[PDB]
Amino acid sequence: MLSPADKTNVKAAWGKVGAHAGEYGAEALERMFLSFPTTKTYFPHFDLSHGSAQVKGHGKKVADALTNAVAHVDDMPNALSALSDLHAHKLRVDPVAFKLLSHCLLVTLAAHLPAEFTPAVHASLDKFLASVSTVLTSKYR
Amino acid sequence: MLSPADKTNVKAAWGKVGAHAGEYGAEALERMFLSFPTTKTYFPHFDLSHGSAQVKGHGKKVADALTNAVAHVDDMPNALSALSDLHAHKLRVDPVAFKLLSHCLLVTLAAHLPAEFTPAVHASLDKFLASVSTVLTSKYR
Amino acid sequence: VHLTPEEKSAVTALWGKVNVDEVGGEALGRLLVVYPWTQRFFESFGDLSTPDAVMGNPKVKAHGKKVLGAFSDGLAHLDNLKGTFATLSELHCDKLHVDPENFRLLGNVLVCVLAHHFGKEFTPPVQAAYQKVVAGVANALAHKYH
Amino acid sequence: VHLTPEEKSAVTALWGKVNVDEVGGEALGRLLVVYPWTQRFFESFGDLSTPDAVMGNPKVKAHGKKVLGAFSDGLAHLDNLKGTFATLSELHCDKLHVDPENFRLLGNVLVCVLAHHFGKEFTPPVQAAYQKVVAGVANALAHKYH
Ligand code: HEM
Ligand code: HEM
Ligand code: HEM
Ligand code: HEM
Repeated sequence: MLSPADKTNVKAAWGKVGAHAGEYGAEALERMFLSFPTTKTYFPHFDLSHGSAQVKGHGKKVADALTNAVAHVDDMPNALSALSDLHAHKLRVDPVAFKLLSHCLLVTLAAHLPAEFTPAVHASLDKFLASVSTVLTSKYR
Repeated sequence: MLSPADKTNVKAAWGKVGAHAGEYGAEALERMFLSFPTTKTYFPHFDLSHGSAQVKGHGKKVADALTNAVAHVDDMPNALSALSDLHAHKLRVDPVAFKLLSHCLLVTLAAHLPAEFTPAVHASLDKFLASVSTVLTSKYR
Repeated sequence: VHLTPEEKSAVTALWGKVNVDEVGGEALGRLLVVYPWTQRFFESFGDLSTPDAVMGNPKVKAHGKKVLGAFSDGLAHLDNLKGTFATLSELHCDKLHVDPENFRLLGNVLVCVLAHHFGKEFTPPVQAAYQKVVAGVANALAHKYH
Repeated sequence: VHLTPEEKSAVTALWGKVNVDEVGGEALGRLLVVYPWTQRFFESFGDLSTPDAVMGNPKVKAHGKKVLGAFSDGLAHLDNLKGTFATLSELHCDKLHVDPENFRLLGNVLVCVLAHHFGKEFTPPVQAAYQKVVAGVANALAHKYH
């Protein structure tokens, strides 16, 4: 469970993300597709080449749901209920793949936020992405 | 999140185990040690030969804890609190190992309950073991 | 797949007793019931809302026999799984878009199913050999992914 | 492992710029702080109660250098990770009782640290070649476990 220190750490790092959130979401996806090619099985309908617009667009959507989670960090299940429904009954993405996107997001943040990505903030971000993932897979069965 | 039906299926299946719990706990352990040898790194101080008494003894202890969780299925986080402290703060078993033991308990149960190990029940027991694993791992960080 | 000849004989011996049509339908059915997200690949199969709907579904049953018939043929080629499954690997990746974690889930369910069918005959060492086999089959099916 | 030449050279050139002392110190320390349960192998290192303490611990720092030292010598034997790391694999299993899942955790930490240090230079294609290396290294280290 996220501690008070964790919420604060998360809000602060995502604070400096500011308006690059969409660019970082896209970057993280691109990183995931290249490092973990099996994740491409979930996007057969997309053009997955570098800089395609489906990735970008999608990157902004993901980044935005994260913005919303951080802001409702105290009430995630509720804040993400609809997304939770969506993943469990329609997209039906395998749970293990959440771990892969999370790792790629973390790498993306470490790459763009050097002074902010301290060992404590890294710990908190990882816990947070895990909590989010749990929430998105809580209705699977 | 277990459903009324899950809770019923689990109590029914564990009821049949009865005074077999310990036995099946040792068996589960032996299957895990042979199928997934990396799990032996956690019991370097044990004698892991077939019919080993430390394995039996530990198998009983594990089965008792599962028995307690069944007896307290609507209050599992509290009933398992002590065990959860122990695993997080002293034993520090990697989370993936819980999935391995969980598979092995399921195999053991299948091999012993030809009549009760239906698809519905198998499903319920799998969710049950994942909830137990979640509880025991909840205070890791 | 590094398998001992005693492991190899344990595996082939048990397999000789398997009724592939039945076990194949059971494994696939249980996959769809225990790990419901896997139904995403089978919308054309009709009704899958309840366990009896899944287990008795004639399409799940037919498809199950087909999966296992091919797993079987693979048990006659343990020294060249990759080669044996190369085309199926390609097919699962480029046409079906199946995430390979599904082959591992199916592997684990097959092991409980064999456990259910053979009882005591499915000994800890026999299980250990099958675990290596299902892992090797899953890695062979994933090997042409790109 | 299956590493493309343009991949092989992306890794190598990047590694030529790495300060192994700093980086190892940081990877290992991050490992103890992000995944606290891994501290179970380091009780005799001292105080590890807070991130700061973990990051200032000279034995952590010194152990970090040793590990990455060995890793570093490995990138010179990419065509044979298994042979290079065999004695290490045995020792980790037989004397140290380290669950190999820990090797994977460290690799992912390692990849975050490289990104932290190199920023723009740690591009997605360069990250992909490192993910192959790190999994290849972990698998070599787990190879002799029985
Ligand atoms: C960090 C956890 C994740 C979050 C917050 C997240 C969030 C979202 C959001 C906001 C959408 C858009 C829904 C809409 O259009 O209204 C979406 C859709 C989607 N996501 Fe998830 N996602 C996550 C992880 C993943 C995983 C790991 C994958 C698979 C690897 C995945 C696969 C998809 C797919 C295929 C869609 C539909 C895309 C489309 O068809 O346009 N997501 N997700
Ligand atoms: C189904 C999940 C599990 C439950 C219910 C469980 C339960 C228990 C119990 C009751 C104890 C005894 C503590 C005491 O002395 O009172 C224990 C200890 C222990 N467990 Fe867990 N356990 C589970 C999974 C695991 C797994 C996955 C591992 C690692 C693979 C593990 C490794 C250990 C070790 C090493 C000890 C101490 C053994 C000894 O020195 O006596 N357990 N566990
Ligand atoms: C042991 C692992 C598996 C083996 C050996 C196997 C084998 C096969 C075979 C022989 C076919 C028919 C190929 C064709 O139509 O040309 C097939 C098709 C298919 N497989 Fe796999 N299969 C495996 C696992 C899976 C699993 C785990 C999934 C998803 C959970 C899956 C999804 C599918 C789908 C959707 C089809 C096409 C169904 C249709 O005709 O509409 N397979 N597989
Ligand atoms: C990148 C993978 C790793 C490599 C290449 C590596 C390498 C090494 C080397 C070269 C030694 C020195 C052995 C000697 O005395 O000759 C060592 C010791 C050790 N390693 Fe690993 N290591 C790795 C990962 C890990 C991690 C993930 C853990 C646990 C978190 C770990 C735990 C240990 C421990 C406990 C020792 C003994 C420390 C002592 O002497 O007090 N290692 N390792």
